[PDB]
Amino acid sequence: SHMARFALVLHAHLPYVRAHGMWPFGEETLYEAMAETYLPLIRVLERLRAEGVEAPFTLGITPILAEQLADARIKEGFWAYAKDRLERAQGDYQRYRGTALEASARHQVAFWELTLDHFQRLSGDLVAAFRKAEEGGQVELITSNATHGYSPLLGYDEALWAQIKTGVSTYRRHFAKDPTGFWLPEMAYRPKGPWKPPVEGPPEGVRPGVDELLMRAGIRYTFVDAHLVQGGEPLSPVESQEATYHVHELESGLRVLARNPETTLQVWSADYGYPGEGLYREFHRKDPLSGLHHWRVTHRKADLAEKAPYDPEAAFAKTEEHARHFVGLLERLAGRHPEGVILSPYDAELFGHWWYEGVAWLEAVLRLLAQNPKVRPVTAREAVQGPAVRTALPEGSWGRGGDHRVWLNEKTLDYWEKVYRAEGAMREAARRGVLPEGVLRQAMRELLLLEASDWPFLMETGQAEAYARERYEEHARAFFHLLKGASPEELRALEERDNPFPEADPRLYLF
Repeated sequence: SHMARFALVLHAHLPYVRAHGMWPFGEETLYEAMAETYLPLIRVLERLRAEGVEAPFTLGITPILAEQLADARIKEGFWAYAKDRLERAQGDYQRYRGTALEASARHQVAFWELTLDHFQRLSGDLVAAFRKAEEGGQVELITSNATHGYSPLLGYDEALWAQIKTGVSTYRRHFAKDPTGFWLPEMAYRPKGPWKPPVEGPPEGVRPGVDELLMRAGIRYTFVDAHLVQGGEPLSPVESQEATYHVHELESGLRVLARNPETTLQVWSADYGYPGEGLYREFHRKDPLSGLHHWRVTHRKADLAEKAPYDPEAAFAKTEEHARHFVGLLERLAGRHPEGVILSPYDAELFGHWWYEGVAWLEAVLRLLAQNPKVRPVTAREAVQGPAVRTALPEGSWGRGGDHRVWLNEKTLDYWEKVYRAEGAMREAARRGVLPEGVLRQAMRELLLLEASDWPFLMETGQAEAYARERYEEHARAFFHLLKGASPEELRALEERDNPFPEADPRLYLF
């Protein structure tokens, strides 16, 4: 009766890593997420469906992630990665039987057996499994920009349109339905108005709001950070004002929900977030021989050398207590905001991958909320129904500082220069229509790959900036090479290396 609406949104995303190397950052990053986040989530969805548990939520799979999950090289690579991990786990069980690490090693063997069997039973097709969960009603699926481009800073409306529409087209191709919800990468939003580029030389002029292009693409709602609706300081101690519990409608007709502060902190806080509980598996200590994780957090301030052996049984059991604790918080929020909306949006790979026990926590939370008299779990589609506050949103993001500083700074000016030059050249090339169709399609792929926010995100990170620079520099170089003139076999080598979006439509740049 007059229940609060809880909208859990998981944003699943990885940049394009297929064919670009294996490790530390490369294909293995995708195989890790497939094993530890996506497959376990699919098993939650299968169980809830089997048991008739009604606790829906919203899942984004970015187009570039979905393109990789659906790819033959990735399916084969995952199968090989999981086989090798089973062998590593068997070897660690051989070494650690009769030691304090035996339980961890035994658990790892069981995990990889289950992973291989499940993957095999899915025909290796995770995208199909997610389509099937949506069909059963356990989840709403949402899309995003083709390659998670940073919407407010893309230099042309045509390039932003191509990102949005390529994402919508990818979702339609994979799921045979039109998406109504959309994840703005980094919750990054810009309203209608005069715009001057931060680097030369897209032109300055009045641009439509990001929401107007979303509406034109058939999208009806998205998700923004608290400070975009309540003002004040960005969440990234920011309280949760009234406005954050309301659905907002913009002049364009688009609806938005705002990130709830309390539920974000309760999970993400480096100091009191659930993942820092001492029983949970420690991510950052790796076995010297196998690279597997056999240790527990122990204490948040513990040195790696001070980490105690992992006990899987105690760790998974702990998730039940944390599920009750979280639901207690939702109830307190529901009492403060009768019949309000609580949006709890997270990067998906936090669960199961970074916080190993986090998918079990999600399942426990959902099962509790299915029976809760005060808080109803809903899809985003349902959450945005009913009365909405008429609202205009300021420019911002959910990043540090609540603005664009993470992606636009002294170390990314070179990046943005290349993006802007490529966006201008792509438009012109599409308009001329003199390059072969295949060259135009692959140039479009290279531009989209260049536009991934994942690269500039890392230009102020010491251990990642060289890698990210080589990735963006290579997609830029490939893009310009294709326009200037590449041989057919140079084209084919790029098509094979960089293969998302088989139906890429360069006519989107004529928007």
